[PDB]
Amino acid sequence: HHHHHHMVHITLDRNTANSWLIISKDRRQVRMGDTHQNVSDNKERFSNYPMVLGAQRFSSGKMYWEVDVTQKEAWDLGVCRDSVQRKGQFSLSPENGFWTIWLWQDSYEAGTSPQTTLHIQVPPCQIGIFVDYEAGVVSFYNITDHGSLIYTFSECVFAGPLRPFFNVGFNYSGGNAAPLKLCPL
Ligand SMILES: CN1CC[C@H](Oc2cccc(F)c2)C1=O
Repeated sequence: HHHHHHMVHITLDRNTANSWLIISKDRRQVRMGDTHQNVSDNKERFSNYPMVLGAQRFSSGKMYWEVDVTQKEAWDLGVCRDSVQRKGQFSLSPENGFWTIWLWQDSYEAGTSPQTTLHIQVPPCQIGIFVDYEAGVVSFYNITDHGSLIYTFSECVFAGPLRPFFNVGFNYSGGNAAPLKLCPL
């Protein structure tokens, strides 16, 4: 792909994070802590899952960024509406304001309702995410496999400002402690 020139510098918003996440000083890395991270509760925090939003809001234009997922067993990545539900249980779907893919139990799936099987021959270590607000497109690229397309959501109905969306995945297994990292431009 030739989307690299729409690169944007994403930083994580501490205030949206689940209370067990640890965000690095530079706001470019996030990982699951082994306990509550000693922060106050607020209405922005995701309560049920280890999720956090980027600080940036997008309402026009073309945007591209990359995330490092090396050695993780589980994660969700993409964009969401600024007004998505934060508390309680919910599915990642466009109807709920999410445009996402994920890894879970050795399979990759797109967050459609119901979910769509992805066909990945080379397990990605870094994922590229492209958003075209006007066109209604969210695309995912396999940076480890020369930028090969993973999945395109088209005819998206964003219906609001978008924020970068992250889930570090649960760590019940002891094999999913590694961070999500925003990769340099
Ligand atoms: C080993 N464990 C136990 C808790 C953590 O999972 C979570 C993460 C966020 C919210 C939540 F309610 C639970 C995990 O991966």
